[PDB]
Amino acid sequence: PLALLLDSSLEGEFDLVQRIIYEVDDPSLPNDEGITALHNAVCAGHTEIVKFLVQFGVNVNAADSDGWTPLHCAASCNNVQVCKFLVESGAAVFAMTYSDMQTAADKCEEMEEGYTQCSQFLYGVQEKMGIMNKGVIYALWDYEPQNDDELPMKEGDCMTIIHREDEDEIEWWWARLNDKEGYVPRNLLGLYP
Amino acid sequence: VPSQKTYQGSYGFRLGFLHSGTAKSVTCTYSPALNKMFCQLAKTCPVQLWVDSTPPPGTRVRAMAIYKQSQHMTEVVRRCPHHERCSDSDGLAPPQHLIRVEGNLRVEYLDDRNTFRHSVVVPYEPPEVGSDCTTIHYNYMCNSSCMGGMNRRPILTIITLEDSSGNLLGRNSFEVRVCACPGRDRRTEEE
Ligand SMILES: [Zn+2]
Repeated sequence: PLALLLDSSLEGEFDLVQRIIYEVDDPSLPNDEGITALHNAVCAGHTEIVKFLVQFGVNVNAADSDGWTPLHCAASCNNVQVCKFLVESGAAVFAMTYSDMQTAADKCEEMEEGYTQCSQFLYGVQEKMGIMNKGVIYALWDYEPQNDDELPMKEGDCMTIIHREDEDEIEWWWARLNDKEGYVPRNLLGLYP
Repeated sequence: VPSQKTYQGSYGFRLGFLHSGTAKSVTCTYSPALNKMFCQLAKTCPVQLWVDSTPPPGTRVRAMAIYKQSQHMTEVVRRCPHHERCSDSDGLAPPQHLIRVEGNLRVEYLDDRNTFRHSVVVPYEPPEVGSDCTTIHYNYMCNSSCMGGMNRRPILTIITLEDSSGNLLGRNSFEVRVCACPGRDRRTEEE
């Protein structure tokens, strides 16, 4: 039962979470508001559960009603350690909320709260991604080109950004995938490192 | 697909644009060479209506966006998923509509029951006390790059003059590019 996973995660019943996750080893937790088990864990701050679920293969980029993903939830909590873990495991750094349209980095510190400095980490990635890791990057989603100069992506592809920048598109990275090259939306990428 | 064929009609309808330049400070800038407007998402875009004889009372002015490339011309131009759902309503504009008219309490929006194409209309007002044209302030609510929306595909804006009954009196159009650096892009594209 999904409700079991949601609340044990929220409540921090790690033994329980571990028991029922197999009794729907297809969690697919969404809840009527869009909050999943991974949202609850990140929110209540249960690193071990956060670790377990992600490790289990829970989608790191689940978005709720207002577009909040677990990274948005980690950053609002100024949790750099959880942020470093999620990114490490596939967080969509550029996923934005739908209303104020902001990224996780922008969510850091409710207001003065529990010392930000988390922002720097996230802001670092948004700025070093595609260039660090020797320009390597990974596709968190598939991508069907609209325009001819766009690289076709697929769930999880490794590629090297042949630089990016302002000149032509801020939202679009110029990458080399396999042996081909083209435009890729930075919104579906992650370091995946 | 909606027609983009110029029509001056019995009143001599044509469009005018401000002669701003390509300074990095410009918010909106039109290129005569390219018959293309370069503007910033949601800023004022003055579009002027030039006419030879004054249109009869009840005349209306309408605007609509269409994709420029033939391979995309049948896809209705609308805002991307995020923009469609962000909180930027002015309380008059439908959330999916790309083009808005600012500063006019008499603006009207349309979702075509049959074509599903969006458009905005406002009453025609003749030139001011000491003026030679009538200006309409537009706003474009998505960037040309908007993934999921225009997704880096060029579009055109079509302006049409129509009687109170909806009949065509005139039509004109121009290409549009919504970008962060209007002046820079115009210079580079003209280069
Ligand atoms: Zn948009």
